[PDB]
Amino acid sequence: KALDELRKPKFSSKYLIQHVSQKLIPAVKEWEKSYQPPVIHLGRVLSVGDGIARVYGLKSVQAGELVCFDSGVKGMALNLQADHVGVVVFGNDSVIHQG
Amino acid sequence: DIPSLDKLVSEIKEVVIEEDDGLEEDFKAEALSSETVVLNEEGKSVPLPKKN
Repeated sequence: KALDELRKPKFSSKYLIQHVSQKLIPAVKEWEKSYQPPVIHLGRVLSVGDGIARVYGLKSVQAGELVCFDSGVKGMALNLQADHVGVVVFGNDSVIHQG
Repeated sequence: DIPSLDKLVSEIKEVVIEEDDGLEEDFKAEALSSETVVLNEEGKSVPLPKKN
């Protein structure tokens, strides 16, 4: 049987649903008129907790660059991973949410 | 072979103490923004938006 090659999915990432959402929601015919979140100098929080926010996007952020959350609390982009940024938080993470 | 003690305090050169420490006489400052300055999507240093 050749179908058992594709039995278990071999994932090369963890935030895959955040990439396929960037291509499936503009396929909706109402939603091509710039209904898109930006990734170059902005970021979306994926996970918060214990003062570590994992941030989707921020494609041009530098290692050790100070970032700011929209809540006003600042952070430091410390891990630059292949699909997210690990941001340590310079305050309380109670005011940071997912998204 | 030694002098007297009342004279030796007049021997030593009294160095000049200025008590003004010379700090800001060369210092080129920079104005601190109280509000956080972030980057928009063009990369321009804008204030942090009031969208929370």
